[PDB]
Amino acid sequence: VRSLNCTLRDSQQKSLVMSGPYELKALHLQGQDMEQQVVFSMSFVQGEESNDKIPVALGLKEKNLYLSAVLKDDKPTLQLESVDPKNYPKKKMEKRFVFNKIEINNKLEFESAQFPNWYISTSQAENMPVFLGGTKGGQDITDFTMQFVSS
Repeated sequence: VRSLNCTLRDSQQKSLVMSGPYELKALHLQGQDMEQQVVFSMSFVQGEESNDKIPVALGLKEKNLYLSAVLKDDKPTLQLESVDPKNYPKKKMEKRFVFNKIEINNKLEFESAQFPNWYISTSQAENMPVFLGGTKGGQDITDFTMQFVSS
């Protein structure tokens, strides 16, 4: 399946890092300290495609860990999910693992295919978790830049 290596940064130049085994945190990084930032493998999976909307999966580079969208207390929730490392990645990923990547003026948004109008969001503050957020509108950050890495 076609994959790209990549880092994400939020519109405020917060970089993404592993908090626990299973959380991402967003934080202002610079210097050699930038080593500490998470590389994704972004996969081009089967789904609903327009010029503006591309379905992707987001895995970590050489881990069998994928971002999925899951119901946790009657709320859409973002987790890191362990997968069978022999079976993944796929062209037909399961719907929880699928994001619609939206280009909206040199910025990206990641909408969950599974919960419409839920987006990968970060906090305004340091050192808080990446979450699934349902409100675009000037409080949590929903847009990102993407950098390619020479993988």
